[PDB]
Amino acid sequence: TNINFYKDAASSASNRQELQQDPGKFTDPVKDLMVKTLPAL
Amino acid sequence: TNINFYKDAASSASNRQELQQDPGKFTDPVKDLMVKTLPAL
Amino acid sequence: RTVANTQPSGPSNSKEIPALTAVETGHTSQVDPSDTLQTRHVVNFHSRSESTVENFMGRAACVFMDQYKLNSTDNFAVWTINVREMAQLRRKCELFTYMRFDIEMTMVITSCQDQGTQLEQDMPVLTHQIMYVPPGGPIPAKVDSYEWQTSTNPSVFWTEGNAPARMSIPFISVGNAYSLFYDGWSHFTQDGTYGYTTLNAMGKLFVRHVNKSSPHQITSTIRVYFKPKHIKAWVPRPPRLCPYINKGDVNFVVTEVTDARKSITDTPH
Amino acid sequence: RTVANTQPSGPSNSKEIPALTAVETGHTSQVDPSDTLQTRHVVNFHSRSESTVENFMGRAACVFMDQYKLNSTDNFAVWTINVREMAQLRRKCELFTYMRFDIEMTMVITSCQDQGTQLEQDMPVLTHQIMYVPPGGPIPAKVDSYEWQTSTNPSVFWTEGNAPARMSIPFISVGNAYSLFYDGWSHFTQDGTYGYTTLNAMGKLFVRHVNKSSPHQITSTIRVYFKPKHIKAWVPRPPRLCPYINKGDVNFVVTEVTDARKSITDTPH
Amino acid sequence: GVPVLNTPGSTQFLTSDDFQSPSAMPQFDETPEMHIPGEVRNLMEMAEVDSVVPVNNITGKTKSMEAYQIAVGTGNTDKTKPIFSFQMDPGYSSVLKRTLLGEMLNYYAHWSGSVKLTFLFCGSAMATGKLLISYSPPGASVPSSRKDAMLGTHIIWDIGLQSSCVLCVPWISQSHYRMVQQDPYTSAGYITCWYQTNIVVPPGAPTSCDVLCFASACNDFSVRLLRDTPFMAQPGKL
Amino acid sequence: GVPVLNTPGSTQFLTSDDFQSPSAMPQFDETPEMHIPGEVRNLMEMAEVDSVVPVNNITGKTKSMEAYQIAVGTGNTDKTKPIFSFQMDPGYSSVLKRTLLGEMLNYYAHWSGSVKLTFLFCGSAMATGKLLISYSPPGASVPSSRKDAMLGTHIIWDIGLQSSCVLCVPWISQSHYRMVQQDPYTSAGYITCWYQTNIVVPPGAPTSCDVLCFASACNDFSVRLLRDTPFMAQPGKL
Amino acid sequence: SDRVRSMTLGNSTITTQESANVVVGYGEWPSYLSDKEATAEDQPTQPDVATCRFYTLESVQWEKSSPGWWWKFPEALKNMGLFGQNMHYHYLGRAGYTIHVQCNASKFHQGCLLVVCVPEAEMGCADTSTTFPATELTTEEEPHVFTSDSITGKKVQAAVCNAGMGVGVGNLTIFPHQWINLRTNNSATIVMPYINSVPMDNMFRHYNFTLMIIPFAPLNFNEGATAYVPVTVTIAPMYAEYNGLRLAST
Amino acid sequence: SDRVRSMTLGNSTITTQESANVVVGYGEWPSYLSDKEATAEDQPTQPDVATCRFYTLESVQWEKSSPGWWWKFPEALKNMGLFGQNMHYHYLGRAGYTIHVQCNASKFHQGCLLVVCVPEAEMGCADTSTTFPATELTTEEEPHVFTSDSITGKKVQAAVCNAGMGVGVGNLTIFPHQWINLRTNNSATIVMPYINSVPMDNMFRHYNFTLMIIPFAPLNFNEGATAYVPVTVTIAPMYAEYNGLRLAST
Ligand SMILES: CCCCCCCCCCCCCCCC(=O)O
Ligand SMILES: CCCCCCCCCCCCCCCC(=O)O
Repeated sequence: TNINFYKDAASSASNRQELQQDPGKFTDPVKDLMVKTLPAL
Repeated sequence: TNINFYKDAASSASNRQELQQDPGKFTDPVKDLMVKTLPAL
Repeated sequence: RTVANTQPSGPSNSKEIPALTAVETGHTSQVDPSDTLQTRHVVNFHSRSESTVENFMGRAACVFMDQYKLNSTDNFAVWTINVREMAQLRRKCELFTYMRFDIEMTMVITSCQDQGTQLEQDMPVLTHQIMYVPPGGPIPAKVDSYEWQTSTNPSVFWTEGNAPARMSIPFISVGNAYSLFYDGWSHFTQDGTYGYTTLNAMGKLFVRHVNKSSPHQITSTIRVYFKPKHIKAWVPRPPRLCPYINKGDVNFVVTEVTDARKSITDTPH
Repeated sequence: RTVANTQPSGPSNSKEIPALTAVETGHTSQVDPSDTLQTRHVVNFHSRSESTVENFMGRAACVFMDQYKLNSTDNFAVWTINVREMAQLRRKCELFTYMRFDIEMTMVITSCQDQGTQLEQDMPVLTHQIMYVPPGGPIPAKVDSYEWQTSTNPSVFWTEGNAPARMSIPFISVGNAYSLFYDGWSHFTQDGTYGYTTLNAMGKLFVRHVNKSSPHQITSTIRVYFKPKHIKAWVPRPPRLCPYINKGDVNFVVTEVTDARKSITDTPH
Repeated sequence: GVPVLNTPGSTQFLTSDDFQSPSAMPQFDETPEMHIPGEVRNLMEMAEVDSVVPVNNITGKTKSMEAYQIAVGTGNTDKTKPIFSFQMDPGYSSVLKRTLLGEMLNYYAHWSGSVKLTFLFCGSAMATGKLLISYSPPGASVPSSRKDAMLGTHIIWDIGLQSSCVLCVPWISQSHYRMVQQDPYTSAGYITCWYQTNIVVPPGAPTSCDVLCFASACNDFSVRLLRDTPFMAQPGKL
Repeated sequence: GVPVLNTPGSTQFLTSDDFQSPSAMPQFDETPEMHIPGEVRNLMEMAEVDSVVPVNNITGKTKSMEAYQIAVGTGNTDKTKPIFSFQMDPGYSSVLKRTLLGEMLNYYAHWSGSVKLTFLFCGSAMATGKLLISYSPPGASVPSSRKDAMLGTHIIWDIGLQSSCVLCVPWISQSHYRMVQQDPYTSAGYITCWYQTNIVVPPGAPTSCDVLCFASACNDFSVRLLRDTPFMAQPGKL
Repeated sequence: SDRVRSMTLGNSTITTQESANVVVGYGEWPSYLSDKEATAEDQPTQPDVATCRFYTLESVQWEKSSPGWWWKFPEALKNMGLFGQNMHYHYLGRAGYTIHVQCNASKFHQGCLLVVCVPEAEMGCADTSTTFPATELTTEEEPHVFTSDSITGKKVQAAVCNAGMGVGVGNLTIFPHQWINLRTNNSATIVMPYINSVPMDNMFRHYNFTLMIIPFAPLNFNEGATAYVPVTVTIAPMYAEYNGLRLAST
Repeated sequence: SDRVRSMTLGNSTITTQESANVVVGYGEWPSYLSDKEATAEDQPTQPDVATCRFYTLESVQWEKSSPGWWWKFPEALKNMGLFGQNMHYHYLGRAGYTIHVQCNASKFHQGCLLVVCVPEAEMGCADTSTTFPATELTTEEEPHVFTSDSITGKKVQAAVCNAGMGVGVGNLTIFPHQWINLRTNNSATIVMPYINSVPMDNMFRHYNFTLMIIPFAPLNFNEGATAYVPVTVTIAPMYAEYNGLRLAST
């Protein structure tokens, strides 16, 4: 299952069950918050 | 994991997770304690 | 972990103008189909799985194919270890400037039994030593040199006919990430090696036959497959449209932005 | 388990003189970069892992390569079991005078199928008996002698084409450590065998083909790889700069202290 | 020892396998991780971010910068003709195949989600006009009249201070996941831009203004089946 | 029995594997362990301990004892010239490659930490002088003037009763781990010793005094990627 | 309003009346290197205003036929004040650059600039076999212009369509990007933090990023409009920290 | 002060006015073999002062051209009091030696001696093929001098650069080492405990360690200074325990 049989951390199965996502790094990189429901100016 | 499947102690995985270190055997072998913040004389 | 569900929408005549944005801001609009148009409440059970960089790099791809023979420098295969040798995984890794990935190499080795005048002598199962020399380490010059004594260099010593050899490699870059793209010269005088070749110097991989010799020439092909795992992509990049020309530099031949269509209004079918 | 973090420092004009030490004391200065110079608070997540003697010896390296044939004393390979035969692991083991390590031998055996006039006969999978005769035990003289009956001698009986044979060996030295360096004569008259050969007499390793004979000569190469584990290094030594000449003595040809540079002020690049 | 029966999948190198393997260098102290800005934990993040698309990919213009430029003019001629037209599916459509969502689509075989095309009017500040950007769902012919495009999903872009209207294709599909490869079953709709009103310009402003289309992925967007990209072709060893 | 699927790493001899193996002699009574003084549980301990370095490795002097001897003199000639100069990186620098830290560095591919060079004045007890031992971080030319060395990291060694000043290179690197092998990217700085003041000697003391440099590892020092040492070359069977 | 902006990094200040929101590089604001993420043990030189100020580079005329320009930072900041001096006198340097590209155009000017900070924009040689010299890509004095078509020789592939890195220029918006559309914007500010694998790198051998200003819509103005439309890059390093004082490198 | 020292092991005492801190061998003080770590069942003979005293060996003149000397202990202590007598009359012996090398030089003398106790310094033969006799390495009466260059014959490789063990002499500081720098030190004391794999070993066949005194900086004195600068080794075994009373071996 998820048991790691090798002591080294790199010698483990890929973390394919991690679906963390932060698109705001690329889609919303502006300093001032931009709301879609207001003019962008 | 860390389970030993062989009865003999030598027939076990290497203790690669032990990072014990005592450099004072070689770097500080003097009988009288030497502090870096005082003259060595 | 599923993607955001399409919220129900309706007719709207307001000053919100969700569709009206500004690309001048550099911010991609966070609008949804419910914003611009009128959409039904759709619960999106679709998930951004297999699109994760962890899952995307999970697919193991070849990075090094070479032919080393049994019975000079052609009896063992030398690999300056870089993902850029094979274009298939290189473009995947070149989607991000920095990737902190524990790389899982899975060597696939198949003997060829080169066509010769005499091939009636059957050699026993060929063992293969895939030694890894760290950068600056002793590089072997012969198939029987002292470097093959793996006092410190890791080596699978894989035997043919068994499961393909696989030795997971940790993150070994001197920096905090693997710079797939590095617009920097090797020397501070800004003269030398420009590109990823500078920072991505992760040693060499020497592949040989543990068997001393064979009655007839056998040229086993070492097909190294690199599976990145525990990846930390840090600066995304577009795929390289141009075909890869050099494995030590980003040098490229100019290529069209896209497949040209007959007209700006040309819609097939 | 990480190394000590670089403590923050600042300008100082005091009588502490951390830089001013005395090598006459024989004590290496415990100074830090914060002491001599002014350094920022750097949390050193770097760890002295893979530098541990346990991890350093963890890399398995060859110690014995020999060619024993199928179809006299050339049909089986005899190894006076010592780490010093191969220079790669010998210098690692010679970094310490005494190492109490449980040694993990991993025999890698590859058949060669010696080039002859006739090699059209295919022999079945070759089984290999790697017998260990303890010091003073019965040493075989033929490939079919009674010594090969392993009543007490451990033997893997490895078959070709499978996973490489591996039999972990405990600490078998008569003393409390393996004296890699032993400036002592075998006899109390101070005449005899000088060096590690005296104390490091850990028996012999006889490698043979379990198969009685083959239609054509097959010379399998036994590549013994020694992986020390549970190591207890006890007296550190410098690496031997001079190349190894004898496998039974430290005898050496004189070698330069380092690679000579053009001048005391010669700094390349 | 323990009785173990090898499954028929033993001793195989499956490319997409979550199998633990022995470490090449055990207890290797990896360089400490630092917070490098922009951590990509999913490539649908780089799909979501805008990307200028080569709408005007007519022969020769792909080499130059005019591939992305969508030409508009203050001329009565061809006003009843689309400003542009192309296929919605980013997988195989010439316009959208090499863009950020498309490039992260041809690395996959199935795609689902709402493509949003942000249209930036790169013309004179006093150049005001109304466009009709319309996604027509498949099953019918490509819109040849502005009324036909209006019958499908559409947004009127009143060019002004914002200067960027986002046409969000509302995932009008008969299946949960359209196929990236060109197949008529999961064939997407047609994105066509027309003139709802001419691009009225003052006498001192150029008539031949330019428009840039930014095809971007919404939060709905996902890809399901990975595949080697057809774009990256390697003729031989580099 | 138990269904077992062999991973693609099965039946391989990885050198750096933590795999348990059957005992050659089961229940073997190992000789009882005794507290032998100096237990090395890490070779960075032998790196940390001082080691005379061959600073004066000019041709021929490596054979003799003058390789370690750093010559200093009470002469106005060549006072504006470095006492010595060499590369900081112990991996490939000729001076530091065969020393304790360097020898325990070429057994590895990556190295990180503060090298500390303890300089012992092996001259007359009344021979007093001021030296300027300077580590210059890379990115610039090797210091050719004492001012250039002063612009980098430096310590003034006032030779006296202590007679040993430790120049601790404060790990001025752009990466968490410099590479032991010679590569310009992780190329280290330059350690140069100059005369801050002449080595003033009484008339009864020799002018040509000697200095010994002890390159030692600090507590920060670590090595990350093991590799076979290039120094130990075996031409054939011993 | 969002159109007005004012950045007072250091002595120099930039005030704009039509400037969209500033593109923080990848959503993370630049900051000094933390002790957790620091690998150099030298005391960091941190001039808060001596080096962290707006440096106005050479203004390049945005011609109708101009395909694009690129600046290679921080090497483009050589001979530019105490930031360049600290570059010369330090082995390792880290800085978060809030580039501000000023393109003052009237309301009758048609054009659009993708001002994009591409981290580690490895440039391709015009001839793939060879490698271009440092002068071809370095931007010490003047921006290096992207060519409209393919060029040959020991130079940098300046094909604007491939952005010089074999990468689709329209996809360059994947990197921190801001658009100067003369319809709306006359200036773009990208606050790009220090972006590199190593926490601190030399500022000469390695260019932390490249500011590529790509006119996607070429400048289009009718007769009588100002023909000299300048594209002025005003880049201000922020939280600039240097380790490894050494001899000046030239 | 740390420079003054006084060691009163046994009847003989050593008092020094310029002597740095004594180098306890590998940080562990010598002691009698504990019952836990003992493998010999004979009653241990433990002369507290009869054998555990300072024995002053032959003083060797430190010439300008002297490359080095070595003493092989405990065999160098043969014919030296009751320690040597107990060596002769016992099969197994253990001792922790606090060697004290005395090099009295004026303030006008330039030189430095690496006085290093190398445990199990296996010496290399001058001709690699053969093995040297016992006389070549044994130090019963006079120190065996390291040659400045390579020598040949059935002797010990005395190349000072290789320390006779194929090992970098500058790296010999890895073993318990003290420096006699005539600038500061005139005497070095190394309290080396019993260092061997076996808890007790014969004192003739096996040399527990070798005291190598290597002049790294050769003795340099102007005319009029004392030319006969002696290097006098005064080694005191501590906690000396012997098992296996037997016929005297000669
Ligand atoms: C056979 C056991 C050891 C295996 C070592 C081989 C792999 C070495 C490490 C590769 C690092 C990642 C690839 C190069 C860097 C990059 O460009 O991302
Ligand atoms: C085949 C099963 C039995 C295997 C026995 C072979 C290994 C014998 C023990 C080796 C001890 C360590 C090596 C010699 C001593 C040394 O010099 O360190």
